[PDB]
Amino acid sequence: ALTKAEMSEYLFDKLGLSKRDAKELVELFFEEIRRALENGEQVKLSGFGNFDLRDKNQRPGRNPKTGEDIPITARRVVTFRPGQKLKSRVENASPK
Amino acid sequence: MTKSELIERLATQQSHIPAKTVEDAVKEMLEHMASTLAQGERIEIRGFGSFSLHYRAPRTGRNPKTGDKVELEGKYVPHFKPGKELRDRANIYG
DNA sequence: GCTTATCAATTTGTTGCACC
DNA sequence: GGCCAAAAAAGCATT
DNA sequence: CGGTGCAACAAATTGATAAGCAATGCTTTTTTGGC
Repeated sequence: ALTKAEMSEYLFDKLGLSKRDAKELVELFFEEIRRALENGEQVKLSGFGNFDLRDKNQRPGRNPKTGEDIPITARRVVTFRPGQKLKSRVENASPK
Repeated sequence: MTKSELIERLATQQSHIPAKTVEDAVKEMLEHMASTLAQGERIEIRGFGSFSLHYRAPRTGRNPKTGDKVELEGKYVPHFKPGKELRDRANIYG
């Protein structure tokens, strides 16, 4: 799996950034996205996808193991809608 | 917030890192994520989420406008799963 | 229209990555 | 940075 | 740089309700490269 460490190393190798800055940058990129999202704003990254917020009303759920009917509480969740560009690049992938 | 807006916001707060560098980095980071998924490998950023690949079996779909059938090949689609920190920070409701 | 995802609670095996 | 025309990408219809 | 511990990760249960999508032309936004 790709990690922040791998991302930093990549920024270092490709852009010649100091390992300090590469590290901070990766961290910031993700943080900025979180900031927008927690702030109710949609994030649209052209060529990748959109991170949208959906408000879900309470609905019936259950403790899977037992069967005890428990409600899934109302909540605001973050979803990702991959764009056509990303989707095409991935359609013919083969899990490594 | 678009890609460019994300870049501007980062540059702004990181006065010590050159704006051009920030732009290049964001672009590079995204391309890296993209190619990773294109290679069939997953992405896992603790506190943000993970991107995995989901399989879709071949099927006889329809062109929704005309109704004609279309033979669809099996394939892979990206799937994002928000991590704990992101879920919690996003959820405004209890 | 039909397919796929969302989620409950809980246990168990794995890992990103902060912190030394 | 701004502005601009052109191209790429996405948004919409409905998806 | 590298060792380490642990919260955050993954997976697995069932079933009612929510969300997403096959094609593709036209419209709208966003990126791009030059000034």
